[PDB]
Amino acid sequence: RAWDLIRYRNFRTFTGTERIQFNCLAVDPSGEVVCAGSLDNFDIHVWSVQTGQLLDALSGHEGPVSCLSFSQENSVLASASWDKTIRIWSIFGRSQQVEPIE
Amino acid sequence: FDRTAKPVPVITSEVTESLEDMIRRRIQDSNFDDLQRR
Amino acid sequence: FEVVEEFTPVVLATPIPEEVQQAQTEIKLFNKWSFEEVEVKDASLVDYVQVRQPIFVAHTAGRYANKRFRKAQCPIIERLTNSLMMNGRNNGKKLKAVRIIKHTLDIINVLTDQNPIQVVVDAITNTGPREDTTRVRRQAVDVSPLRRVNQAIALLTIGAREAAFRNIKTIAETLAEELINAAKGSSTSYAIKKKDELERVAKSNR
Amino acid sequence: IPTHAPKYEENFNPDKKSYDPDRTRSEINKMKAQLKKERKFTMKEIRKDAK
Amino acid sequence: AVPSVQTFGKKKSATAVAHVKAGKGLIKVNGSPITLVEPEILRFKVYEPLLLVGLDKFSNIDIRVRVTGGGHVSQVYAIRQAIAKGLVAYHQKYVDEQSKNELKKAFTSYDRTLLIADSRRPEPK
Amino acid sequence: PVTLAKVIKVLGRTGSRGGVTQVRVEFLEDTSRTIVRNVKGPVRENDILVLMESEREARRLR
Amino acid sequence: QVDDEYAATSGIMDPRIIVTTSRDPSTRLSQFAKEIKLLFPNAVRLNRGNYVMPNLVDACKKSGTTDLVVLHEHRGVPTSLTISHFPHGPTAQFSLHNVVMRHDIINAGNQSEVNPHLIFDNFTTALGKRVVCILKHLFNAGPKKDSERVITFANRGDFISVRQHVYVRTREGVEIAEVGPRFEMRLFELRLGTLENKDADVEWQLRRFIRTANKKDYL
Amino acid sequence: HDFAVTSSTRVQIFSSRTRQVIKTFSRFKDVVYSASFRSDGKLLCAGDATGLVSVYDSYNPRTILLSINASTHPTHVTKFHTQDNKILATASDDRVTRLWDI
Amino acid sequence: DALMVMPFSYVLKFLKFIDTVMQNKTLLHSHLPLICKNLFFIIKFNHKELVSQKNEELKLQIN
Amino acid sequence: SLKAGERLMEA
Amino acid sequence: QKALPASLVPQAPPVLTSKDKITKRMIVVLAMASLETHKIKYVLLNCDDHQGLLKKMGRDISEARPDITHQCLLTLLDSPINKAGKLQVYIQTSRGILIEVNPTVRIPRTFKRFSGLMVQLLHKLSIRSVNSEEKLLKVIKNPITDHLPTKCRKVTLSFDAPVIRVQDYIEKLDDDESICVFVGAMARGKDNFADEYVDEKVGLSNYPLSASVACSKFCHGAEDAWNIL
RNA sequence: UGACGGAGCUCCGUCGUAACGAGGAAUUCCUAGUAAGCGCAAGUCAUCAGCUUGCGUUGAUUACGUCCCUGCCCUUCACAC
Repeated sequence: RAWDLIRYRNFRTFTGTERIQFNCLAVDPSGEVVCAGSLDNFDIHVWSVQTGQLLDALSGHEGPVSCLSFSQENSVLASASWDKTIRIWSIFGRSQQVEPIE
Repeated sequence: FDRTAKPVPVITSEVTESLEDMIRRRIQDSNFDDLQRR
Repeated sequence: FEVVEEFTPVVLATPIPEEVQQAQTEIKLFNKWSFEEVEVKDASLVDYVQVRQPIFVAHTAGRYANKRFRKAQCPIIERLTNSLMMNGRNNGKKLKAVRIIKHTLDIINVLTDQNPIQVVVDAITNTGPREDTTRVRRQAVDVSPLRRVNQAIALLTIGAREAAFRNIKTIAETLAEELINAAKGSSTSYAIKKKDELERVAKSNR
Repeated sequence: IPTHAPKYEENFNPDKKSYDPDRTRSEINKMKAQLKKERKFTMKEIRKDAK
Repeated sequence: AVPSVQTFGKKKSATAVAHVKAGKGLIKVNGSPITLVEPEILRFKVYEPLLLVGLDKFSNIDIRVRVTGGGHVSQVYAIRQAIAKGLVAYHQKYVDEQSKNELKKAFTSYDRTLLIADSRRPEPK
Repeated sequence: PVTLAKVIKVLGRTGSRGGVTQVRVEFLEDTSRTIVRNVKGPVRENDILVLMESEREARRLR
Repeated sequence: QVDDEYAATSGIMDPRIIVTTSRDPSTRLSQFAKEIKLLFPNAVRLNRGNYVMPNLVDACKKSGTTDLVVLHEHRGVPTSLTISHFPHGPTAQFSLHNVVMRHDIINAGNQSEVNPHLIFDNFTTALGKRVVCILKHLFNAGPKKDSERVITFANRGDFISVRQHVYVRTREGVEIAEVGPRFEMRLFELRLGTLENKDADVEWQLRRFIRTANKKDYL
Repeated sequence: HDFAVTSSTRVQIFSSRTRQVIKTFSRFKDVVYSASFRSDGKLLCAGDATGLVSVYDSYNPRTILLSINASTHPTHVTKFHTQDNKILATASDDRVTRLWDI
Repeated sequence: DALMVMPFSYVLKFLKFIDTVMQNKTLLHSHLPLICKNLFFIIKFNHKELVSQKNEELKLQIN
Repeated sequence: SLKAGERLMEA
Repeated sequence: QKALPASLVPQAPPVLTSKDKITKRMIVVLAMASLETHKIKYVLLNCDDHQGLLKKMGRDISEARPDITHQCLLTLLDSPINKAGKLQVYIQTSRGILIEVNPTVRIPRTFKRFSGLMVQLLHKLSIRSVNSEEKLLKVIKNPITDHLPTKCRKVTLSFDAPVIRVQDYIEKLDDDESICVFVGAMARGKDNFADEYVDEKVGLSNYPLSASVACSKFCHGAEDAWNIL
């Protein structure tokens, strides 16, 4: 759920297709991409704040994503799981690349 | 002497003619066995 | 003033050759060349001619194709070894490449008393084409530093190889000659000739 | 510089066979080729007929 | 009971089992001295851990390494992973932790593969 | 004499010829003077490039 | 109704397909591997160099891939095709006959990559309905009504003929043009599991050595 | 201090203690005219009736480091410069004593 | 993106252009928001070069 | 054809 | 009192081939050679002998003269510079086929016999000697750049270009270098065939020059410049 | 960037540098344990031995940007814009 403090309204709500519980969240520095994680899905959901559609479900973790964060400068995404690994996602750009680290 | 399995078919001209006729019939009726969003 | 971290002599039940202890004092390529005095003379090749991390042997099994610019962090000697092996018959044979390179540094040190690693660095820096051409006719265009180092290694390896393809001179000696000449800047090195021709052609299409 | 002359066949036909020094060597080569063509021709025919 | 620890190092199919106990500094690979491991050109690679921490630490332990599977390169990688992991585990169990800390620091500062298995798991694109 | 210029911005949307990147560089000698150039190899920011000529201004190379 | 394996995603998510070949494929097999992806809109070709099947399936499963396709050959002649549906099957094994590739056509030109129209003809038995279910879901849904590109799966005595045409609706009928490739597929093994699982239970298998195998029909 | 003797078309290096041949250089096609070492003793230079001067690594007969065709006349004397390692002196029947550099 | 491609030399012509627009106050109020956005980014993008110059005529234009 | 910016430079 | 060479016996100069790149050389490039074969038996298409056949092919018979290519090789091959082992010739067919001409070859002086070689060479891709010891004509891989010397100077024969003296030109060039001359075997056409790869174009005489005349004129200067005699 | 023999890819020792000598024009494919080299198994109701499928070992260069060319496809619930 997305909130504007100026008018204190829930200006948008994002929901997964599969009715997934979400535990961790991160917002792009540009404030255009909102990305959340779950303990039940093993994948990472992404939405557009402007339209609210689900852009893509980022996959590759064999365990639940525990927590999430974007770069304030580089705009890259860092994800972690109980899969004993860290994956760096370059979602922005023409090509998508993932860098896993154990 | 007998033969054991099916003989492999030969794609002859009349078979090609018969097949494409069915294709032309299906499209003329727009009868397509297609997958659609539910 | 003095600090003592070792209050007993060290004798290991398994014998160790003493040069290994001398290596423990300092990490040296093949336990025979020091990286401390090696510097890239040209500023541009810095941050892409990586020599600050010392290594005993060129082999590392690093992950150097994963990202775009990872190849920069590779030791340059390992890059030369990887470029040396080529042409199908030598494909898959990195150990032969390491042996050939070790012979090449031996030859270089013999011919010139200067540290061979600095000779390698000088050759690579000298042979880096600073400007090139692109097809439109041709138009002159600048050259990125990684393209410089990659293309430099390519010319050095290719020239040394082709020079010894059907000649008595072996791969190690033709390498040592080509790197020595490139470090000198003499036109004798094939790579320097190609660099000069490329930059001149771009000058014509400037 | 040393001087040498080219070797070539006047009236050359690439589709035509290369000329052979030994006639018996050529003649058997002809008929080995003929046998193979006839054999492969027969084998496809018997298969299709049997099919 | 003699203080001892057991560790494993894996590279491709090559697997090395390193047993590290209190001792007088005997390092053996497959029942032979570490100086006799082959290929010769890559020997320093298996010497690689031994050199960083200094031979003094090893004067007080014996180590036995058994290698099976894979090729020569993979076997050497297994040996070096196993020796590093065995040293760290032995100093963990039987020595102060400042030890385990600087050993881990030096090994990871040089090359992390001494401690962490390097698996080129397929990645789709 | 050949000058050195550190890239500060890789220009986008420039439609240069394939394999060619239009870029903005700043001369090391003068941190004020900037020039736009065309580069052949892959490039990131914070690199430095050796310029034979310092006067030519980049043009979109078709 | 659509089967349990596909019912979860039938009409909800588009399929993700990977096409591969046997180890050390010949050029023609790779060329055929190049055609098959172009048949399926969401297919991606992957080189099978030194890949191990449990690694292959596991890596593809991590990718979220929906289906995996592997091709075999004999002296540059495609011979078999297998389709395995993730995450737990089924896996179908097909045998290729009378294969004619588009590279055998001179000046053929480039194809269209629009979401195709699909034709399944003469599939009657429950097994026939099954085979349609696997084959149907490889493609994307909701093809545009005027989409010009059509694929047909025609059953003729268990010998499924596949043709792929581009049509133009004329004022007095419809005209179609073949684009290729041509080949004949016959299912001969269907198992409840991924292709890695040689131990998967068999839903059905083709008995060639039954006496009536000369004449018995299945699809 | 192993000592080198030039005999016929070969050069034999004898160990001081063993007083026996420890190295043999027989690559020379014609008669060999010199076996002088460098100051460091690492390299050995020699002359031939063909006039070519070949530089070998001392105690490594297999490897040839440098070969120079000083003249088509016989080369009888080949001596390293004692002060400077890099420069090698070559004297021939050509009556010109060329000073080479490695 | 179009304006970032502009070399600094064309910025000075741009500043001179904006100055000339100022006298035509009819054009000024017609497209005031656009003049603000384009002028002011330009100062942002190449601020370092702009401040560097000592040119008196540029100093009066900016004022 | 000429693009944004390039057209401006002419203008 | 500089001493004599020990061996004063005449020694044949080496045959210079593509594998050797260091040696100073003159390379004459006969660009746009009109050499094509067609079954009637394959015959080298000619401007005069096959007019109707070329019209069926759709190619103009003006640019269907292998005689010019034949004559240039004769004067080039017969030049003393070739006898001194300092010249190698490459031929670029208009279709895009590159031919390496071994300096040792002796092409037939009659054109009809020369045409018999070209169909043999174009189809068999190689020509062997009478004693079967060396390949004289061998088709090679484009581009022409790789086969040429590592350090070389490039020029074309352009009527529009300024007139230069070939002797003064070769003299002012360096020694380790080599000179490559692109000669257009065409009867007529634009001089842009080699423009991609050459650095400059030069004129040899103010009057128009035939390909056979121009290449002969250019090489004579090298002999005077290099003292080939 | 050879052949022969021995020893454990490495080391040691010996030698020695009719047709064809690494393959034209064109055209195809290819991005990491990938290209390529090497060997060892099995023949799994279709196919395969003129071979097919597996298994391990060694293991790179260059790109991972660009829509400039060439094709295909899509568009015409706040804040800020």
